[PDB]
Amino acid sequence: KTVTVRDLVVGEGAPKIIVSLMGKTITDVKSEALAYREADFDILEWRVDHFANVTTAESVLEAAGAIREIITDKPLLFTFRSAKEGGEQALTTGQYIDLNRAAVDSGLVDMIDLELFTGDDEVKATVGYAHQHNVAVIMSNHDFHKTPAAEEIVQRLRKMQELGADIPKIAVMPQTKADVLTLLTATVEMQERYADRPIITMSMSKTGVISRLAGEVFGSAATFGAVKKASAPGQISVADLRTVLTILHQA
Amino acid sequence: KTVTVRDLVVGEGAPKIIVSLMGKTITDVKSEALAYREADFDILEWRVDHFANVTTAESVLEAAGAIREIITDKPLLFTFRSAKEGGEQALTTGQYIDLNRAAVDSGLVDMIDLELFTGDDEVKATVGYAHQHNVAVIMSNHDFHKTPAAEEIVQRLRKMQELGADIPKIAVMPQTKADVLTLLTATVEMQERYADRPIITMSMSKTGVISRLAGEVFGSAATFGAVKKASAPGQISVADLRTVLTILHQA
Ligand SMILES: O=C(O)C1=C[C@@H](O)[C@@H](O)[C@H](O)C1
Ligand SMILES: O=C(O)C1=C[C@@H](O)[C@@H](O)[C@H](O)C1
Ligand SMILES: [Zn+2]
Ligand SMILES: [Zn+2]
Ligand SMILES: [Zn+2]
Repeated sequence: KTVTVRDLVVGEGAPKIIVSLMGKTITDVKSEALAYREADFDILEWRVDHFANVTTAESVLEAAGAIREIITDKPLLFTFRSAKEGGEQALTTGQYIDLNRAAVDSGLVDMIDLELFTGDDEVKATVGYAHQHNVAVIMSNHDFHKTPAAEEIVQRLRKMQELGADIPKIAVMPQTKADVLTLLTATVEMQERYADRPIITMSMSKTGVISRLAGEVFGSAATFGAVKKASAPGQISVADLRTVLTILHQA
Repeated sequence: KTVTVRDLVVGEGAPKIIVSLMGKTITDVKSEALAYREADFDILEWRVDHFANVTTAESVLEAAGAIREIITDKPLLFTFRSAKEGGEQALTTGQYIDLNRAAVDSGLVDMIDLELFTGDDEVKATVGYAHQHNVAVIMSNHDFHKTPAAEEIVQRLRKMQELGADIPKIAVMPQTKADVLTLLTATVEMQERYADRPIITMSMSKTGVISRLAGEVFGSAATFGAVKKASAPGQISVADLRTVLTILHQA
């Protein structure tokens, strides 16, 4: 029901805060890490798609090591967000899978992100590989154009569980206020019908910001905040995020 | 359309904060007003149903005057909540109308609360009477045990507009998380399709707390908070409420 990554217990208490580190070079990654020591979050997501030398394994490994040397007490989530799903760069399926396998091999990351629509066989294999190294998997899906029907959102989260995700995650784009409620409904329905582990959901953009602030009642276990710049539309500053989460938790 | 009550413009910007004052005697009322004086809220609601011998109009008017002497810069809302709607006591329809008209006549109150289910003839005439004296009307309905279907919530809010309410208000109790989303759905449908004035909606208890915070995005113009140290589930202190409402407004 819960997922423990280094003493952090996800799926219990107030929603956990994830922030994304985005750096093009190892120098930028180190500088950003140093700046992120001055923020209050629970999980550090390294957005590897922002890293220019992603196709050079040694460079990626060096950067992950550098982050770990600076940010020593926060779980590290390795995420290459594909351009197909709103990220900064496209890779072939093989390159993407091999990149995540290399992250797992490094022993420097606590979690990897795998995109649900990468391919079932590849996802299953990579989940197994991660698990044999005690690395957790956040499985992800995005719709940057619309909000699918609640039932479709629920079935995608359910499939993520079937594929072995430790934490299913979905982000959708509202076109109307009603779409924000559709995302919250899907979160509630997934919780009561299928979830046997934590899930993360969000409705993007300013229109959907309430979904990033109210996950405790509806069933989203974590939420993203912005340190200096948002890594997806709709994130608010991390200190304000903790403030709201705490107020709601004690309400 | 907005509703202006002494400089306060309801229906524009972040939702407004209403606090409720309860006292049995003029001494209780003075003590509470002194305690509330420095708190950060927008409208002071006096819950007259908690006051003793309300059928003695003169004692009620003396208490209203006492409040106005202490709280000089906040709009004052006069609310007799009937027992049938979760209040402390009952009055005949005639006594209730006379009490509210006496409040209008005093010049001490900026708004009165009229319950939708009081009866159409009496309500509409008293709305006219209040308007004749430049007193705004919040028309209210409450269900402390359950949440009506979204369609019924919308119907009630539409009827309040039809009867001439300046601000339709509904508060309902969720039994499930889905009930909270039902209340938000009704708020969105009402505000986007039928509303031509500010509306106030709320889902009670801790489960419904989102409804006190998301007024700007779903269409509720005000929320209720606590001044008092000790509060109830779902009720947020006014300082914390202002903090969250501002964070959402500035997101
Ligand atoms: O909606 C969000 O806040 C995000 C979703 C994921 O794609 C993350 O990888 C991204 O960095 C932030
Ligand atoms: O739940 C609350 O905090 C309240 C809501 C409104 O009905 C107010 O009229 C009532 O006095 C208190
Ligand atoms: Zn190995
Ligand atoms: Zn007159
Ligand atoms: Zn009942």
